[PDB]
Amino acid sequence: HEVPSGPNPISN
Repeated sequence: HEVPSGPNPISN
């Protein structure tokens, strides 16, 4: 996971 702020990268 890079930085799409979706598939629990950091935004989770």
